[PDB]
Amino acid sequence: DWEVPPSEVQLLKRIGTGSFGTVFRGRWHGDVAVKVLKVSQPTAAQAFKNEMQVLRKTRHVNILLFMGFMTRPGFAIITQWCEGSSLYHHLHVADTRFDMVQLIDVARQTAQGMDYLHAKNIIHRDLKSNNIFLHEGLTVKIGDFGLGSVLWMAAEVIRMQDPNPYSFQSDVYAYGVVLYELMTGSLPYSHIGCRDQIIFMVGRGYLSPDLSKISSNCPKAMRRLLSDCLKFQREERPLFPQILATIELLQRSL
Amino acid sequence: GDDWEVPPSEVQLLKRIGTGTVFRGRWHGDVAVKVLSQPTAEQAQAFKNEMQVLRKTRHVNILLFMGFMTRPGFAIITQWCEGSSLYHHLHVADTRFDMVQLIDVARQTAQGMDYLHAKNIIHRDLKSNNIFLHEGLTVKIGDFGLATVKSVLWMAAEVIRMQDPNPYSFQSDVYAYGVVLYELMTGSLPYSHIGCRDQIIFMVGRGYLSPDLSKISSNCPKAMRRLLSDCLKFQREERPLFPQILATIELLQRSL
Amino acid sequence: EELELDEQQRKRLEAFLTQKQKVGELKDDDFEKISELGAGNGGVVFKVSHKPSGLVMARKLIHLEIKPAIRNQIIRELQVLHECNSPYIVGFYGAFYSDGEISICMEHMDGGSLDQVLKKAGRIPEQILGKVSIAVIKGLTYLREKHKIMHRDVKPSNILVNSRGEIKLCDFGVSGQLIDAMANAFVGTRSYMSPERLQGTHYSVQSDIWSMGLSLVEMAVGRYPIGSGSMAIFELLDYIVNEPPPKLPSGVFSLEFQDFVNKCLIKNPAERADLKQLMVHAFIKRSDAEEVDFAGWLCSTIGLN
Amino acid sequence: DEQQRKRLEAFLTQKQKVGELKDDDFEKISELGAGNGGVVFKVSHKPSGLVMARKLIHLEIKPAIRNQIIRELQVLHECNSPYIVGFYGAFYSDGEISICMEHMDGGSLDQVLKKAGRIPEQILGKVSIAVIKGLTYLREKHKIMHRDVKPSNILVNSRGEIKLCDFGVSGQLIDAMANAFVGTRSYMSPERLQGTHYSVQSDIWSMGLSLVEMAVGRYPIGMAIFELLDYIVNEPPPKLPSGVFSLEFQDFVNKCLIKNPAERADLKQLMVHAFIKRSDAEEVDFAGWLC
Ligand SMILES: CNS(=O)(=O)Nc1nccc(Cc2c(C)c3ccc(Oc4ncccc4F)cc3oc2=O)c1F
Ligand SMILES: CNS(=O)(=O)Nc1nccc(Cc2c(C)c3ccc(Oc4ncccc4F)cc3oc2=O)c1F
Ligand SMILES: Nc1ncnc2c1ncn2[C@@H]1O[C@H](COP(=O)(O)OP(=O)(O)NP(=O)(O)O)[C@@H](O)[C@H]1O
Ligand SMILES: Nc1ncnc2c1ncn2[C@@H]1O[C@H](COP(=O)(O)OP(=O)(O)NP(=O)(O)O)[C@@H](O)[C@H]1O
Ligand SMILES: [Mg+2]
Ligand SMILES: [Mg+2]
Repeated sequence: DWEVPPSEVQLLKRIGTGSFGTVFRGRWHGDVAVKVLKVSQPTAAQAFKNEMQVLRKTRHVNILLFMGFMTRPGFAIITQWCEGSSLYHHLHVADTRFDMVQLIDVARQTAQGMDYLHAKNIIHRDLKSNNIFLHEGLTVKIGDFGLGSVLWMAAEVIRMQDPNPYSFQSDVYAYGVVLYELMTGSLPYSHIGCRDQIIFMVGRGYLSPDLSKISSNCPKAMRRLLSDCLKFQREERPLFPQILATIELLQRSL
Repeated sequence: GDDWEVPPSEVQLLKRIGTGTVFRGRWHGDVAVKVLSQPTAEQAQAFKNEMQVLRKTRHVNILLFMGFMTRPGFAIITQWCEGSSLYHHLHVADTRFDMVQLIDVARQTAQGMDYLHAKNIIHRDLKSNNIFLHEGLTVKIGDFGLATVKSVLWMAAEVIRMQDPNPYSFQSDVYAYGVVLYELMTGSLPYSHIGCRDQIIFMVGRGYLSPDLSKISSNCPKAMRRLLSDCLKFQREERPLFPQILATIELLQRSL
Repeated sequence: EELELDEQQRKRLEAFLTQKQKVGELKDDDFEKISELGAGNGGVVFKVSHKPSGLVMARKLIHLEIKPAIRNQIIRELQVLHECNSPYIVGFYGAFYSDGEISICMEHMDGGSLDQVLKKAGRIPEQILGKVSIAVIKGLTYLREKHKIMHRDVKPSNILVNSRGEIKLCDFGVSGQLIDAMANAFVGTRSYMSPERLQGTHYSVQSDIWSMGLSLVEMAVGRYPIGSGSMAIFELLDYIVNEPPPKLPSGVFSLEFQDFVNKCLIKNPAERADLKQLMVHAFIKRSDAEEVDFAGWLCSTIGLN
Repeated sequence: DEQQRKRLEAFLTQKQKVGELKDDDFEKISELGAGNGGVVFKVSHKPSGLVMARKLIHLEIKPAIRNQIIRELQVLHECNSPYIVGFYGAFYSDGEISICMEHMDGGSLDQVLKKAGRIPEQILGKVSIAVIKGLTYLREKHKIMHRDVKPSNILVNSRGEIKLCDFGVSGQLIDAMANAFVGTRSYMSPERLQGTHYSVQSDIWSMGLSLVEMAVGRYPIGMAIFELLDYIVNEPPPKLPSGVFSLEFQDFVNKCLIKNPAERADLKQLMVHAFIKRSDAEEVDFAGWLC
């Protein structure tokens, strides 16, 4: 069993508040991350315990390590503490210098983690560069899965009309935007100031990331893989077994 | 439980690493595959334990269990660690380690052991060979084939005697951790000149022989020597547990 | 002519500027929280006490993961708000960065937003909405004439009132970098956006006029008028662009008020009324002459928050 | 004698065509046994056409310490005796050390004891002679010790030869093999178990305990290994029953299991003991009893 008594956990500095809850750096057999969920009054509860059974299914080096959960006083998730910064921070805040060999490696490790999740029948539903940690400045850690921001949302998720809007392919499109960040060094729609305009256009197909910013140093097979992940029709987007194999075969031919 | 079983069609084996037998393999990336074929009635209960022990471990200082295979034989899949074992770093490659690093490896090893004991896990086989420095930074404790839920160089005397009530305990793990501390602070293995094996067994078991703390390096702090000797004490009742070991290490770390 | 102040307006503005001089530099340790006023898509607002001066302010905290230079430029572009002094614009004390949060300290409005008032009142009376329509038109005109600034976010939650009967605007695009940095947002639930902007035209005050008219309809009937029943943001964004604009019911509201919102909700921005036509419209001319005790209606009939 | 001189010259003739041993030159025939630190396999060396016993020992040691052990055993090239097993070569490769020696088709007496149940006294007399002569050869011609006398290290073959193996020729290999797991049986003299001071007299203790074990077919001390070690140090030694075995053989094991190494017999005294001179006169078909 993975429930942890709240007496065993000491909460330290607040780190930030996301869409799901607030993250604290904590102490429970070493440094840990504790995400305290939004609401305090537990309605129904079992959904939390059901979500925890999804996190219990993950044992992969590219997946953020789930360590335990707390049901009192509120619902909280305990994960490993990542020392370092997110991929969003490295790309858009600190302007860290990465070679193309490193960008494809991050793209490979991210595909390695997503391929594991989908092989375990797990749709991430909220993949983005903020939820990708470069642990030790070396290993990709994907977090906040099976528990978003419009820049990584597919058109069918924006519309919320089609049957099953969240799928493997919606995760693939989110991965495609992460590829866009790695290859261009910037966020999609870099100077479209209206939030609602960005939404309505993408959902209808009128707008899409600008592949002209893709660095010249990016291999042509990566640009094609990127555009395939960004396709408007979800049925035409490749699954991660193909994405991962495409990158792994491309890397062997440096 | 069964959701961790992996079909052999999904797993690829590559280079043999050594001897069961460990292979570097491929299953959603680089992995390690330990092939432990028709199991005897007890070894099935044994594999049921190392897997059940590993299924209860979710900690950065414990080797990441990933799955198991039942065909052609029993096999365990774990993460692939890049680097070498602590035994290799200390007794083979002569790796240059700062004192702050040696204390950090001692801290991380105590961090993983404290997690195991909080889960009522007695590793029963902690040694420098079973401690891996992944990426040269993170301690990963492995080899849970003898672990349980509730060589002789790392064996406590009460375990070597096999007479006292419940020989294997948290304190027997602490002594094994103490010998690992001896390796980190002295750079050598205990009893590194006594040739007679049974002598070591009888002498250590009776108390007539102990690790020679005169080989401790000069840059080892005094608080680390006392923690070393306290973990090596003959009477298991006086050896400290890993919560107290962590508080001692975190104390000496706070001021150089 | 309509950017002019009456004697009470000019006394209150100089009174605010007098209180403002004794403030100075703002720091996090000088603030103590009184109560949380609300939250939005990216920001949370607190009622705070500034200990050195004893002033109560509204402190909006915006979390942004941006480069330090962009952070300094946002703080540097918000200094324009020191020059945005108008009876129809919320005051500004300062802006600073701390703990990953850009903090914007502004004038506290003890009446809250009209989105909060509407939930209490159910429906806001037409005479009250006439004074609201005047303050928005004069507020937008001040931004366009005195600073050539567009609002880009007119909606009930950004129309603030206070116990003295003042109606002021807040949360307008003074910092272009803050507009860009807040575009990386999460999906909303509503939109007061003009169809021409939801499609891609260069920004113009006609969009704000549409947002005002859509707000007037919501506050007049007590229901978000775009959509059906519930709907999601995209489907609502579809209506605005394709379906015809909403309108007030015919029976209760005056023909002047009905024609006022229709000229604001014309979907083509060239035929839509500008800020000069609406200023000399029947509803505005009638409302400006009417004697409406707005401070009494807010304090006595609705309450304060 | 004449037969032993011809067999040693024949072995030296076959040894000249060996040379260097490498991993790729072998094909495994069968697995002979494994122990606390090594496993032995019957192998075929294609370059010379000889069958050998290949002992594999796993050791993760520094490169300098690994090079020392390999040439520390080259002394075995000088250990040519009818009571000592021959030596072909030893080499290291990727963490394990291989030792190639002469194959003994009869195995160890530990394996022969399990098949016979008990070894007759007349056979043990021929065994006692070869162990005393083998130890005397190592002490006078090579001035070392055996350190590990037990039935597992007494090998026999179809031709009736009795030889010894697994003695201390490489001193650091001794210290390296101290890093081993908890054993299953004990054959150490009490003074060896106790402390540092010891001598070749402990080899006489270990064969005395070996003789009693092979005579009654049962490990005579008696449990976990530590309790056995405490028994050797405390309790008096075991002895053969009175009615079955001869008083000469009874007196032989008692003087070989005397706990004090100074009162215990030396290789010079046992050579001229009543039990040794008697069995040397006996004509026993050792090759037939083994085959
Ligand atoms: C939905 N429309 S949109 O998609 O165009 N988004 C945007 N719309 C409009 C503006 C912006 C950015 C913005 C924000 C949000 C802002 C908030 C408070 C603020 O303090 C005060 N405000 C007024 C008076 C006194 C003050 F102290 C200044 C601000 O200045 C700003 O620039 C947007 F992102
Ligand atoms: C419980 N006894 S103890 O505690 O005293 N330890 C020890 N006792 C005895 C020895 C050692 C180490 C050792 C061993 C084991 C060894 C084995 C084989 C070998 O090759 C041949 N040998 C003889 C004939 C033919 C050969 F091919 C050389 C060896 O050389 C060695 O030195 C010990 F560690
Ligand atoms: N395991 C972790 N180790 C270290 N920092 C973490 C960890 N998980 C989250 N954080 C940090 O905690 C803060 C808030 O995270 P979070 O609550 O996930 O918001 P978010 O990731 O930005 N958006 P979302 O994931 O959709 O809720 C960020 O600064 C993260 O970098
Ligand atoms: N100066 C102020 N005085 C009093 N209440 C305020 C003030 N500013 C904001 N509020 C309240 O704080 C609430 C939340 O503010 P805010 O974060 O701006 O939400 P929002 O306006 O709906 N989103 P946005 O588009 O950024 O304006 C509003 O609904 C108001 O009731
Ligand atoms: Mg996150
Ligand atoms: Mg607002």
